[PDB]
Amino acid sequence: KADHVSTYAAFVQTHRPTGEFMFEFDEDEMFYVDLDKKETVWHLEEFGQAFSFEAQGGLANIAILNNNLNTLIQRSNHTQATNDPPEVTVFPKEPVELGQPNTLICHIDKFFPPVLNVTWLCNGELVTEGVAESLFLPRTDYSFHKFHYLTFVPSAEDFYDCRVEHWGLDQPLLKHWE
Amino acid sequence: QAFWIDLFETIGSPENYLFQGRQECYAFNGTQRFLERYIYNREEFVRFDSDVGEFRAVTELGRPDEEYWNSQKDILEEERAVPDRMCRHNYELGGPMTLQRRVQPRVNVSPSKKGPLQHHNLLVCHVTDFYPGSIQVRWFLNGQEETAGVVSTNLIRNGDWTFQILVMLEMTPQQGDVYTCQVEHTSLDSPVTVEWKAQ
Ligand SMILES: *[C@@H]1O[C@H](CO)[C@@H](O)[C@H](O)[C@H]1NC(C)=O
Ligand SMILES: *[C@@H]1O[C@H](CO)[C@@H](O)[C@H](O)[C@H]1NC(C)=O
Repeated sequence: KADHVSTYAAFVQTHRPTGEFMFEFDEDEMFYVDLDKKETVWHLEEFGQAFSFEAQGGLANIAILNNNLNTLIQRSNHTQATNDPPEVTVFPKEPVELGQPNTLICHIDKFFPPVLNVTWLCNGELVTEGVAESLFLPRTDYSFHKFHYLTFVPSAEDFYDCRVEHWGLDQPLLKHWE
Repeated sequence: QAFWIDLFETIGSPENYLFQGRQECYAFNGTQRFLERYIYNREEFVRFDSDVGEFRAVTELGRPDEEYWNSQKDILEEERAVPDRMCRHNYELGGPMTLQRRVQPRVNVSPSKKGPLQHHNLLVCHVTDFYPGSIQVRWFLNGQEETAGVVSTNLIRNGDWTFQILVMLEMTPQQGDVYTCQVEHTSLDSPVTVEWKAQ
């Protein structure tokens, strides 16, 4: 029971991403520690402008968590969790108006492990530019979700696809859009 | 200007194992409740709760950790300190930046399908880009509120600190009917209305 929920959520796993550390306020990720660049990344411009964070806290918790994983792989007689396939949804950011630039959001949800491949597709071909994406967001149910974004200009002779790959998926899921 | 972090305690298809650590602060009526969650794969096995005061094996896999951690006076006092320490400081950091962050909604009223003014149709009220997510959307026909026939899709989180919702009413419109969408949000002093004429 709370007015607001402020939380640090960090994971460590065998496959890539091998580790992740972040801070979320009311289910929205505020900041994270890039473990490779060893730098704090803020979700919004105003965040990093008013606030500071020590990346050593991020990494140190990843070190503690790495140890904890080793101890539990042992304790659990090498227990590997069952692959939870994702639930994909594609929807625009703003109401669609032909010729008016918009953003296409791809919500990959309710999966485990956070090992995934996500490619945007326009008219059958891979789109690499005007592309953004979230971290492997840790759901309260110990499952994972992710957001993918594509800046697009709505046209009638166009179709969109969010192509997802997960271990609990027999064939790569294509989730189509107008 | 700087955020604080407590450090987790120490334990004691392709091959893959995961460990998850969670440091949650539950802010309610000037009070902070702290929860330190230790999860192997999807199973939370051991947890510290400021309301409990000590570590508790969530499942039998956390039994050794509950037993050991609770034996160390230092670990226990360190954890107990967290609500008034890290939980409070970080809450205090978020002033009107996160605690009082307000973004006004963009309301668009449009019919679902293009056709004549007699058949069955859905009147979509697309309320987009707002924060916080707490929002009220009411439907009005000729000044009288329509309670029944409202097909809403669960509040949508865009994952960019903005939210969206689509509230559509089932309608059989007659020529000269005025359909009104009424939005109540914390980022508005007065509610925003958008009208739709039959035509
Ligand atoms: C789990 O460990 C026990 C010994 O503690 C052993 O009897 C059991 O066979 C192990 N499980 C597997 C699948 O090897
Ligand atoms: C992700 O993509 C790489 C290259 O396409 C591949 O080696 C890997 O197995 C993929 N796995 C999944 C299921 O995401």
